[PDB]
Amino acid sequence: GISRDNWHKRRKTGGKRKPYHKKRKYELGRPAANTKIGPRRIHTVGVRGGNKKYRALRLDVGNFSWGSECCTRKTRIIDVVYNASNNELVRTKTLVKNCIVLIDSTPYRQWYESHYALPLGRKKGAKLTPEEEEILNKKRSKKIQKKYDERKKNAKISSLLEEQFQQGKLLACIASRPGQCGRADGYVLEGKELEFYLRKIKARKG
Amino acid sequence: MADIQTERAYQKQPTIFQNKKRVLLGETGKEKLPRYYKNIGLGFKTPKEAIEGTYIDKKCPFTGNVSIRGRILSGVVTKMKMQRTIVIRRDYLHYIRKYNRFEKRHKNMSVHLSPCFRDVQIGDIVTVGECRPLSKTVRFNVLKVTKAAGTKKQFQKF
Amino acid sequence: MPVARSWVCRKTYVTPRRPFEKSRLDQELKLIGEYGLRNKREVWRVKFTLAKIRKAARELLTLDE
Amino acid sequence: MARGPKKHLKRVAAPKHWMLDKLTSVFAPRPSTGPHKLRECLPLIIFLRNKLKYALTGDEVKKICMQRFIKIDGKVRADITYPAGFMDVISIDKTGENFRLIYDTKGRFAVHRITPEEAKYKLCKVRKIFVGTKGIPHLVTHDARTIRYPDPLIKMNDTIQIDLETGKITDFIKFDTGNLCMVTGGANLGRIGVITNRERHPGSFDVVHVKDANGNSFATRLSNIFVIGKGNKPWISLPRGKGIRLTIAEERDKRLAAKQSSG
RNA sequence: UACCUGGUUGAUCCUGCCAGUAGCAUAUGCUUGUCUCAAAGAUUAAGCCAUGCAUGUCUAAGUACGCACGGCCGGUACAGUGAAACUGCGAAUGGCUCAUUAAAUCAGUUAUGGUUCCUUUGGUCGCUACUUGGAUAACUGUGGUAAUUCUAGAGCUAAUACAUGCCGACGGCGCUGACUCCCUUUGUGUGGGAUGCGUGCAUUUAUCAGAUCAAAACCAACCCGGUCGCGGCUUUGGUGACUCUAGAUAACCUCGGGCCGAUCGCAGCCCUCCGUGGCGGCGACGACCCAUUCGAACGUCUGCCCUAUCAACUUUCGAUGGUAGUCGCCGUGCCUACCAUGGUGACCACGGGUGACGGGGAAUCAGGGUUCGAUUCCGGAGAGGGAGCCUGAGAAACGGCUACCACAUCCAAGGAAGGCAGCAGGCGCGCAAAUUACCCACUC
RNA sequence: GCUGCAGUUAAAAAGCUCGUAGUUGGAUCUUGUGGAGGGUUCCCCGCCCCUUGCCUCUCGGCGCCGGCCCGAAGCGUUUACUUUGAAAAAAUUAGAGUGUUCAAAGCAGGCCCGAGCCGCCUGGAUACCGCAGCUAGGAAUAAUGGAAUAGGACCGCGGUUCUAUUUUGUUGG
RNA sequence: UCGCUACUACCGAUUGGAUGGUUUAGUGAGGCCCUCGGAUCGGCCCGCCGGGGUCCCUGGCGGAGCGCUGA
Repeated sequence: GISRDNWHKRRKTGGKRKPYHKKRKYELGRPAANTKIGPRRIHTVGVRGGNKKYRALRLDVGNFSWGSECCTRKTRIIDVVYNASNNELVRTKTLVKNCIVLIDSTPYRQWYESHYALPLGRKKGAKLTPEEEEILNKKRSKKIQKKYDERKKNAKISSLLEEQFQQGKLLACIASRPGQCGRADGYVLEGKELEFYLRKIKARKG
Repeated sequence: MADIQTERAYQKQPTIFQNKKRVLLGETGKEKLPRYYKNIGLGFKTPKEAIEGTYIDKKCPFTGNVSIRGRILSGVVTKMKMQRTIVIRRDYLHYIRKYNRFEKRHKNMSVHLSPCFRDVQIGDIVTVGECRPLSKTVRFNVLKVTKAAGTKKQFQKF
Repeated sequence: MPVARSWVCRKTYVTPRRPFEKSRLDQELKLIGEYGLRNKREVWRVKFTLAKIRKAARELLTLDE
Repeated sequence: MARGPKKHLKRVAAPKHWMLDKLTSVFAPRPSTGPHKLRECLPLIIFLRNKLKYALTGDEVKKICMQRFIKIDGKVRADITYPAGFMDVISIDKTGENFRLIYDTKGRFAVHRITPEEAKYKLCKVRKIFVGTKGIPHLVTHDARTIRYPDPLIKMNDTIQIDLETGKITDFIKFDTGNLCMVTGGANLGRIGVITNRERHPGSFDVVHVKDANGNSFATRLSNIFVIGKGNKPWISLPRGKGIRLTIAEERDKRLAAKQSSG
């Protein structure tokens, strides 16, 4: 049907070539996955040699890494915001490798606040004191405050992330192939990559 | 030089990572990027401009994702209107055995030329080795450039 | 079809180029009459084995001693 | 068309060193898939029918094997086209005799009878060295045998000795200058000599120079050299003629002088 | 054996061609006693095909309630020979033809550090359980159509088919740290430690480490020989070259949609032991992962018959190249979006022709050459013409399927069935090509 | 008609001249005495001037009572040519052995008592296999190259900027 | 030059004829992929009877919701 051959097309000189044989089965191609945001729908295909391949049609959740902090957790996927290859892919919300996405900040915030014994995403005292202060302060015999200098002297996060945590969303990049692995999975944007894509997002519409 | 992110997607070397911890540098600073580079083997030497440079090129032999294997060849630089690729000419004699005499022939190759070579000119001599297919018509990559066994660029004092 | 047969064979004589040369005709008949042979082909066999022997010795005489 | 693998062999396409006749047939035995390459083996049917002559037809070979009489490397094999090859031992316990496959100096397998205490081991050339999970070291031989925990001095191109009842390593010979070897491919196939120089090239093939007992010199690609003894002495018994490769004029003169072949 | 002769004139010497002479391979005429070999519907029409055959298969060892045949009598699972049917494997090799095809196929030479791989051979195989579930075929019984290797409704019963799922051998080691003890209230050096969480190999992503080199001088704190300033050092493997192999950390995990045995056949055993706890000898079959073997696929360098009454050609209708992605077993304009303006040619491109399948080879031949190669070995392509696809390790298969186009068989006019460029045999064509024979004894 | 034809009059030199690609292109840059094999001076060692042309290390064996020597390596300005290695299906062709009754073919076959030998000896060679790619010697012939807007070299000095992070007892400065 | 008898090729009215390849615009079988659809077939939840037992197992008849949940 669809095929990926080299012989249907012309040579260096601009000259044509005539067909050598009928279409062979090892020259095959197949339609694209076009993965959307939505509750899990995966289908499987048999491939050359009798092996299996996984094709994701809908995904709602992924695995993401905050490489700066050595933390990775299972996280909800919210929206797609930039695509370097084609604007119709963000207009129709399709998920592919090196796409830029928004993810839920919550499991990183909960890891940080319990690891460093400090607040992160907080606005004012009404969202600090009335509950869950007992995550931050407890009885800690000979481990109370000064021994947390192992934590507190390296706790400060970049200003570009502290502005994202207060809105409840982080920017991330997809590293897996979702139409081939069945998974959407990647890493949190940081540093000069974060500066580059914030400029590109703002310069397109804002 | 001062900017390299001229594309719609961010440009970087794979296998290099930048720490977002212990970031203090005071009134001055140093390079946030270390450089990846490798030895090619076969008695070739890596150019200084690959180690001291800041360019991104995935098809580069010294700083990218290619393996040099099989045949090693040479030819004369003859055209360079494409970007990061050039055309070279190879000339030879063919024997026709009914007569006892030779015939002159040529072929052209398109080859990939990275930054780190930046003073090449038409009529220079270039050495190349095989790769995996790099594009539709490209199979070879530049390992060394020279102008030995010939006249100077400008006057004899060059 | 493939088959277990073989097809190797060859001719054991050659015909003369001048058919009616008077000097050749009576020389061949004198060999037939003295040795009691059946036909001319029976003489042309013996000229062919001698020619192949002399063709090999003339090649070996070109090589160094 | 060719839609999958082939399973026949024409008799004019078969390896020259089997010495098959021209006129009995169209086909030859296709060697069974196994430890040795199709060009480099001897099918068991050609050894029993054509070399030893214990059977007049392929059916008389089939009913020798199905009685469980034939052992190769100490294991009973019922397959009549099994690919036996260089350094293997064949044992026939019912007639009371043992053989080893070694090249004749004209580049073909000799019949070579051996004593039952020499039928207990074989020599193997090393093909590969690698490390598996949990850091366990592995070895691979020229006949597909895989060994765990080899001695850390055993490197590439070396020769190891194994006992056939257990399959474990007993002793080894290093590849270095002055050791005795046999040639296992090319035009020099079936010659024996001492290694005298190795010349190396980065990319393409290394070349080894070898010296004869009579002082002749010859060379080949490194893939054709098999080491068989530390210094001057072999670890295996050797066939008639000992790898010396005399020329056609010397062979004529001994055949006239010795009056052998019932003269 | 490196060769010539007749023919222009009234006669002579030349140029030059016609004719003769020898071989080879297709047809054809006249003629024929013995004996050993053995080519044979390629040339025209890859035109059309009546009839028969050309692919099947069971061991001690997957499923035996066929009264089908049978024994000394009995089912102690159950004897023993065993039709049928279910399940497994093969049918992708072999054989036939030469239509298409001029950098294509093919040959020599090299590469996968850019992939996949039934089987064989060697590694590996311990993070209700003294044995689970329901449901069909053969068979028995009742039918429909002019008709086919068409099949429907009803009653029974199996598994190495299909689907579930323990037990045994968690006792891991890292991270938390109520409390507690000692020198120094903290910090900082300790040893214990209640209690939680994760903890095999595969899979997706992110991070860490990988040790070796030349020479001194001060300071905080100390390894250690010793005590209130000097001597001395250590840790997977490999390539010309890896973003290799092995190792450590945080998570993921495929589920109905990765592994870690609810299987079969021979001889019996040793005992806190009288038929019990097991441990064990020989196997058979099966499955995830490495390495092999048989290959397949894609790529490198050089090599081609005639033609200018073919001189310029290609180019978002992808042409040459760049960046990101999709698809695919994998490299790649293979395809999509954005951008650049390239690429080939008188050393013949681009276009047209070929009674063109390529090579090993064959005829003739002083030396140098000319002509031929459909044809038993090797590589390619195709089963009336084009296209699409199921199953499988392997096919874009035609002794598999679906449709259009060209032919064409049967009919109760509603419908159903088809592919000899396999072996024999027939029609048509033409100068032109054999028997609708016997057998698995040999080779495989 | 390359070896190997012909063009005043038999068939046939563009009316004449210029000119890009193609083919072709002048001379020149280190030799004789001594020893071996062989001759009565020339082919291999060592020399008027250089004999692998240089060179000095360091991981790595040799020779001897540390230091100095002799085999790798950097490599000899780049190629054609020539000579030698390696590596390339079989059948066919050439070619060795062998009384198919001879031959064309084939790959066989030959000794010894009787049968008491529970048999013995022996073959299935070898050459050729353009071009292109790989490899080690030779250096004539033919291509190709260096300092004229001077640079080779000395264990030679000097300013300045970058910089591995070794040796020190280590982790840090 | 004109004339008689054979044979081969050229030009051309005829909007000639047959076969084959390119290609504009319109139509389009059938397979595969995707989004839907839901004929029909089961299990688990509520009576009575029976076998075993401290009302549950579990075979069967049977009706309401035909819930929930699978093909």
